[PDB]
Amino acid sequence: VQFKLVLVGDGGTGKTTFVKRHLTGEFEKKAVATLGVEVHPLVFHTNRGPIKFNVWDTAGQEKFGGLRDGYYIQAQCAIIMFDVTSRVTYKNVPNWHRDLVRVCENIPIVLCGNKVDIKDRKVKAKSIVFHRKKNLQYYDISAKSNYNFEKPFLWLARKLIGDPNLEFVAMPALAPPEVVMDPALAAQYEHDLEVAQTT
Ligand SMILES: Nc1nc2c(ncn2[C@@H]2O[C@H](COP(=O)(O)OP(=O)(O)O)[C@@H](O)[C@H]2O)c(=O)[nH]1
Ligand SMILES: [Mg+2]
Repeated sequence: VQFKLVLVGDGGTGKTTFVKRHLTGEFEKKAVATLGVEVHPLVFHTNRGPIKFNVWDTAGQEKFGGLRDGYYIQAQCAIIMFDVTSRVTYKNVPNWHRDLVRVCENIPIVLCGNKVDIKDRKVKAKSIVFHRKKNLQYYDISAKSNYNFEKPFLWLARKLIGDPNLEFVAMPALAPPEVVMDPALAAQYEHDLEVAQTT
């Protein structure tokens, strides 16, 4: 079965673009009009069987402050997103994490810095520290290129199932890349996180 996943972060960070990479989850999405949400059934296939993350994507109301309690309620996991080309989105991560945990106190949470395909990166590995204090997991991602798409969900699945050896045995069908994520740049970004991490 299944887990409610809430996807939060400033307007314009690429939450909608992200959740939409998973093609069947977009085709089978369900409206929850009473809370201004579209729930996308993101199925992933593990060595322990199938897991379904029901990802709750807003209809843009985060542009105007915290979300309603009904949005967060009964969430079993979360992704907090920021835009690595917009420093204020990173600065707002504490506010999202507070908005989130007030309603969902013991859930696994991953932090994702999106748009790493844009050449002029502002929030670099050296400054990404918020996950460390809260012992949350961080990934760089690029929704438009599918780069690291599966990472946040694999880390959440390991935490929810309590199996640090879980693996995905097949990739979901994803929208074809709309930008190129340069493999050398990606490698260097992962390296920089590793090097920031040993500090
Ligand atoms: N370059 C780049 N642009 C992105 C990416 N994800 C989203 N965008 C752009 O960011 C803008 C806001 O994306 P949206 O998904 O609507 O963000 P939301 O408001 O957080 O749901 C749109 O112009 C997107 O096309 C990405 O990975 N790379
Ligand atoms: Mg959106």
